[PDB]
Amino acid sequence: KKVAIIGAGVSGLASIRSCLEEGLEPTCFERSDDIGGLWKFSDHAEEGRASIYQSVFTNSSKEMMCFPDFPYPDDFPNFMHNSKLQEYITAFAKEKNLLKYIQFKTLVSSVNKRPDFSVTGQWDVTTEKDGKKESAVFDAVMICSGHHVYPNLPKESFPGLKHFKGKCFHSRDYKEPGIFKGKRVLVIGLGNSGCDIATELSHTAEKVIISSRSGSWVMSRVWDDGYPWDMLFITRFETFLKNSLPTAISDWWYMKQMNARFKHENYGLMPLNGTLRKEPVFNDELPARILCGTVSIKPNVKEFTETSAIFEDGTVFEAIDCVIFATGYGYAYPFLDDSIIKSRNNEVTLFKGIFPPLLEKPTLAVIGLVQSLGATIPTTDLQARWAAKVFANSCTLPTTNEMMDDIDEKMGKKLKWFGQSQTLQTDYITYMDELGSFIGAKPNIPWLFLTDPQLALEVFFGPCSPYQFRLMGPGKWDGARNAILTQWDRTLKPTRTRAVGEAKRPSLFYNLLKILLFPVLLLAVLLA
Amino acid sequence: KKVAIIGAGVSGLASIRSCLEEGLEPTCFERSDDIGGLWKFSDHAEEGRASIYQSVFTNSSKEMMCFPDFPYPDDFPNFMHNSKLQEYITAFAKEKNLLKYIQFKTLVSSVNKRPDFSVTGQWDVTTEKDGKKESAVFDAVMICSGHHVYPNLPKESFPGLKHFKGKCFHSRDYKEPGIFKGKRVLVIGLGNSGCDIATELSHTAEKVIISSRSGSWVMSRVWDDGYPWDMLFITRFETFLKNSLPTAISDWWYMKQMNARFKHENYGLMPLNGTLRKEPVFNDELPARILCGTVSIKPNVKEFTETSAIFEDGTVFEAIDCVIFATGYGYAYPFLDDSIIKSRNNEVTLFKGIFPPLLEKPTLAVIGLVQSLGATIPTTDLQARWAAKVFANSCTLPTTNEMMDDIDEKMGKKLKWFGQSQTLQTDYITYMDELGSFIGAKPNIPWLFLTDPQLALEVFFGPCSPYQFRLMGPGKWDGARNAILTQWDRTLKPTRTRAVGEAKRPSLFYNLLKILLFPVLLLAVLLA
Ligand SMILES: Cc1cc2nc3c(=O)[nH]c(=O)nc-3n(C[C@H](O)[C@H](O)[C@H](O)COP(=O)(O)OP(=O)(O)OC[C@H]3O[C@@H](n4cnc5c(N)ncnc54)[C@H](O)[C@@H]3O)c2cc1C
Ligand SMILES: Cc1cc2nc3c(=O)[nH]c(=O)nc-3n(C[C@H](O)[C@H](O)[C@H](O)COP(=O)(O)OP(=O)(O)OC[C@H]3O[C@@H](n4cnc5c(N)ncnc54)[C@H](O)[C@@H]3O)c2cc1C
Ligand SMILES: NC(=O)c1ccc[n+]([C@@H]2O[C@H](COP(=O)([O-])OP(=O)(O)OC[C@H]3O[C@@H](n4cnc5c(N)ncnc54)[C@H](OP(=O)(O)O)[C@@H]3O)[C@@H](O)[C@H]2O)c1
Ligand SMILES: NC(=O)c1ccc[n+]([C@@H]2O[C@H](COP(=O)([O-])OP(=O)(O)OC[C@H]3O[C@@H](n4cnc5c(N)ncnc54)[C@H](OP(=O)(O)O)[C@@H]3O)[C@@H](O)[C@H]2O)c1
Repeated sequence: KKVAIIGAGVSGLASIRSCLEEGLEPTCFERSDDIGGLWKFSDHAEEGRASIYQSVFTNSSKEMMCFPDFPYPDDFPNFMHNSKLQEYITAFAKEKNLLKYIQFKTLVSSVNKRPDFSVTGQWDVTTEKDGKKESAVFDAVMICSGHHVYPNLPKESFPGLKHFKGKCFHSRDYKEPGIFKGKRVLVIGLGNSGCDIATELSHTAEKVIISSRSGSWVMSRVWDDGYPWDMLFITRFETFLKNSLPTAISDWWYMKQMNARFKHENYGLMPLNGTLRKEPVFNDELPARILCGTVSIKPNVKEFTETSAIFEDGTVFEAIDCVIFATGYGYAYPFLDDSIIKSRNNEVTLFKGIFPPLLEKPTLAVIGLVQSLGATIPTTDLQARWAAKVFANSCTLPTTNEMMDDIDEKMGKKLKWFGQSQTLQTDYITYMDELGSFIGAKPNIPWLFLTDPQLALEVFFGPCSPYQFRLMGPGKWDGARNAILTQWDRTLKPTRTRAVGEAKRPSLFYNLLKILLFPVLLLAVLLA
Repeated sequence: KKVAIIGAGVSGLASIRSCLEEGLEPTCFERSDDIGGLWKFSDHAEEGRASIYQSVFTNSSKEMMCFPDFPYPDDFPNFMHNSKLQEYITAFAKEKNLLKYIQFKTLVSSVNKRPDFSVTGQWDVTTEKDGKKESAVFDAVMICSGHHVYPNLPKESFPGLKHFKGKCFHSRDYKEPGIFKGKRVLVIGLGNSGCDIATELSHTAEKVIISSRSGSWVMSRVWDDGYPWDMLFITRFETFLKNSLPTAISDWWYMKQMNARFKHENYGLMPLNGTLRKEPVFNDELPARILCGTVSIKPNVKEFTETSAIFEDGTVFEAIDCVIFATGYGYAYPFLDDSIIKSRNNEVTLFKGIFPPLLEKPTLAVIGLVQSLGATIPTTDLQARWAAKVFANSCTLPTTNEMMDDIDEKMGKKLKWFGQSQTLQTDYITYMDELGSFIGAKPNIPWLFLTDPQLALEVFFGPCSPYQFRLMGPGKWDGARNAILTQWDRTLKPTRTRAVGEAKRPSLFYNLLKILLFPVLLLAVLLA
């Protein structure tokens, strides 16, 4: 029953609550004095903790990034300031009575198999508190220590950088644009950090450049008809199509969508390989900032000088005041023997990104080491539900090489779809469904068409909103049906503060992507 | 031959150069020590002068807002910082040798018909210089004193405003957002000033609201396929359609376009009367700022309190720190008898916005008192060409009531199209064509379709770029043809700083707006 939970960020909180709903006895160790982890802004980056800049807004929609049984307030904006999310996370801990189970100011310094591990499956958790080390035995462990904390910072990768006389640092340490007024800034990396920092700087800096290896597709929070992108883009029907179409048709369809608003070619953003379903950039400002000549995109940096950067196409950025490395993150687990997670090819091998296979007893779970178009909060809520049930012997894992087979197959899919077997990227609805099956909470679409087809349609054709994953099966929420059916109400409410039109909600009586298909395939193969 | 020119802004400079090309002897009086007028930023609003805030970017494209014979440098951004335009204006004055003819630091204090005006048609121009009045006789006068200087500020229009204890001022005096950090700001007016100031503030203010009577359509610099809006939207063909379609079809087509990117209804921007071809808002940030909950739109203010504003729908904005009136401008001419310009119904009456009819001899011209989707620079270049020719007795006006008839007809059209007979708004290509005819510089589309049909097509179906207005007829430029044919090169060059795609210039072999009409009118009325 005793479960150690490392971290009180979103992953940890999800874990505590899932432990409680399976009658386990959770203890959550948090090295700082607050919950929310990454989402609580602070002026200075702390070691071992993620570090966000002040102007971060969610890039997932509110109706897509709530705990499935706890919607965001009706009046909340669809995309929220970091502080607004912190407020919600805090609300959720309070509501679900999770604070009891958290020991703050306690670092977990090591986690070690018990000497009798093959028969008990217990763990020795060591925790440094006031400078005072301690130790205790737990039946299971949940690692919720995050993967946006240890910067990926290839210093040793750029010829000449040693010589550069200006200030130079990583996305992690960017906070406010104040001190950059009329400065010359180069940003390395066309990620969401890179683009946010570049566009923000572009309002006050003298000149700003983003250097990109591979380019990137760029989407926006404001999508078709001003609806949040993810409520339109992440759909069981849309996933059905991209899953079960000739991959040349599907690859075509994807690139059409991504390149519809503006021609990436003309803006210097066109990805080297546009078929890759890599996580896109979500950034509303960037095209305008580029067209107004406040940001330009260049290829990778070839060489630095004392004062300059020269790019792979020959051009030069003179008199650079500052270089920002917006080059992403790795991940670590300093408190754990490398052999547990990296149990093969010196490479992270986890069943469904969660359970290390080879483990004699399934009593360690990694929560939140998974990236999709979908949001962390709903993803981790599901991960935790499953891990909690595995710990309570209510579910059991498949066999050891059943799991390794799955891992091998997934690494192959990952290379195909993302160009990396080692990425954390996965297809959201697919992943959510796999885990859904394991705990019997995958919504039965057909059973719905047959009883309550209104809901069935909104579930399949509409947003793959978190509510759906606590609709039926154990741990379901009674609010779920109502929540799904009122999701567009909550989306349209806050934005319509001057009522002149009639509010326009999306129609299912629509098929916007089936008029130039099944009708034109109905006058073509109705003639020949 | 002696012509007095009041002001050395864009209108004045256009006037000086047109005077020179008709052999007149221009004298330009400029109250300040520099040219460019409104476009040269300064920290503090000067009396009698326009006043711009620091972050103003052009909302017209470079290939649409150059003097027709002087394109912007190849590398210039399609939309430019105010300082960049100042640089171009300065380049133009230098190149065309206009500085000789400007007396700086000289205010024009009055302009008076000579006592022998009915025979000579001359003018007494009085100018204060060093506190030192002088006076001189001129054959003609060109008024180029602008119409974005005297703020429209309805103080006694808002019940309770006298009592409001917070700071309160007009768009004119907004400059930097620094001092508004975490302040609560209400902005009155959903014009381009209002929206710029609101969105800028929304990055650092605590809360920002825009109050709008009537709402507004909102376009963006980044239009279809990332091309500048005006290069796509302002087209002879497009004007042909909206001119000669049943006005209910055309009104439908206009609203479809404006409401395509996002549903104004849902964002609180929907205009009270969406058929009105009022100048739209050009603003790239606003939808995202609204969707992120940093800006919300409310109806008109009903009542102010000591500390609050209450809106027509009952809601309230508590603890307002600052109210910004972004409520536009009127216009004046303090140096001129009211009877000259307002020569009827105590209402501005000018033939083609330029010549006061009733004037015994046509020796006074107002330059730049005209607004369209088109840009001031090309518009005033044409106005000045005509006025200069009228002054040199190379052209002559129609009869006095021929002109009044035209004014009456125009005021009717204005009420129909804009809901105001008194607006400065007019249809760009129509106006440019009328003036074109008068000086024999209206491009002969048919003659082109017959000789050089490549050019003919780009002139008619492509952007109504300034080049086209000095293509044929007197005062033409030989660079014009080449300029028109390379306009997309100059648009795409600066923005494509990382070459991965193939650059995508637009096709005429396209008709993007002819596939759901001439085909559906080809299976429907191809059956019945
Ligand atoms: C700039 C940025 C924006 C993002 N925006 C979005 C978005 O809009 N939508 C979205 O879904 N996701 C977003 N993400 C992804 C984000 O990572 C997740 O939403 C989520 O916050 C990660 O939560 P976590 O609990 O797994 O990690 P963290 O928040 O990093 O949680 C780790 C916690 O454990 C503690 N801890 C670490 N090590 C130890 C130890 N050894 N002992 C004890 N305690 C420890 C830390 O103090 C922290 O409290 C964003 C990430 C970044 C960087
Ligand atoms: C914020 C803003 C953005 C704009 N953006 C655009 C745009 O992108 N594109 C566009 O086409 N238009 C734009 N406009 C419209 C703009 O008005 C024109 O581009 C143009 O600047 C107008 O020039 P002007 O010569 O008529 O008047 P002004 O620029 O006001 O110049 C008038 C000159 O007359 C002088 N003057 C006035 N009275 C006297 C006197 N008695 N004696 C001597 N001198 C006098 C003043 O010192 C000044 O130098 C914008 C306007 C604003 C406010
Ligand atoms: N909510 C928000 O608005 C928001 C804001 C910021 C971040 N986030 C989230 O946090 C996560 C991390 O984003 P991030 O920008 O910090 O990291 P990221 O998504 O991993 O981006 C890293 C960027 O730098 C490039 N890069 C990596 N190593 C490089 C090297 N050695 N040389 C040159 N370029 C290199 C990568 O390009 P390749 O693809 O070519 O490697 C990529 O463009 C994302 O999921 C993001 O969505 C969210
Ligand atoms: N290049 C740029 O980016 C840029 C930036 C700013 C301005 N400009 C240009 O400068 C010009 C002026 O723009 P602007 O915003 O200053 O002024 P404006 O275009 O005249 O707009 C004024 C706004 O305030 C409203 N208003 C006027 N009187 C009011 C009252 N008594 N109560 C409530 N509302 C009232 C108007 O309402 P109605 O709509 O109901 O009349 C309108 O929404 C335009 O040509 C504009 O394009 C350009």
